[PDB]
Amino acid sequence: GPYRLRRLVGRGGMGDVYEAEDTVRERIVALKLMSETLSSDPVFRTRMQREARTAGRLQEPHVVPIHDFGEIDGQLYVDMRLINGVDLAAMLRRQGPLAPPRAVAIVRQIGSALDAAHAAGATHRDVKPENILVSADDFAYLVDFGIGTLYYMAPERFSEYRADIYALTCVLYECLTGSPPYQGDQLSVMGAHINQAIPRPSTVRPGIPVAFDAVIARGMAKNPEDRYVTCGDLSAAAHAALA
Ligand SMILES: [Br-]
Ligand code: NA
Repeated sequence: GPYRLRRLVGRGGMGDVYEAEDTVRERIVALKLMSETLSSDPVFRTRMQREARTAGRLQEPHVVPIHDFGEIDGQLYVDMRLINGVDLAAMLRRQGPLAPPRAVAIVRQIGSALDAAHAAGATHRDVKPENILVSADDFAYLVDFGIGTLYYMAPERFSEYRADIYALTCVLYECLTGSPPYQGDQLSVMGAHINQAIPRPSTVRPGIPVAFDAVIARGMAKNPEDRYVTCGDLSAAAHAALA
């Protein structure tokens, strides 16, 4: 509409994100388009405008600001602040494991975003490193797109809770060691989460403090009620695990 599409980057759940120039507002923004009018159906319509409304209610600074949303030309849009940086997924591939304080710094900011989300009643079922965008000075945003996998999934999700705390702890693990806690294929991984002994990160890389195994053990403890209640408490413990 008032916008003019540009480079296809980002691949959200229901929509596909483009970079876009807001010609009225005279700035470059990220714009998600729920493409091809899949939500002619009111069930998609109301849902993706319900959580769009909760998204722009958020005030936490590690969540992308929402500029605007509504309809133009039948198409439902969400206009948001454009951010630069790389995936945690991209970092890890290209940089190996992170120095623990860096890992912690990143986990702290995303857990913060997650807590805020939960608090406004838009709980994320999980986190992928591919949903973590690291900017200038290790500033990280939680984004809802790419450019879900079993590597980061709590067991309670497979049958009949806040599962994001579990996910974040897998993500923390990966930042430390270099790889997700459970390897193998979808079957063996799914099983590993239900059953395999939680890994002890210090037993992999040299420079990882002991206190962390406890954090990971708690953070991806088997019974949901044994884990941290917030990502904040995760963060706190993680932080405290630097000697
Ligand atoms: Br990088
Ligand atoms: Na949470």
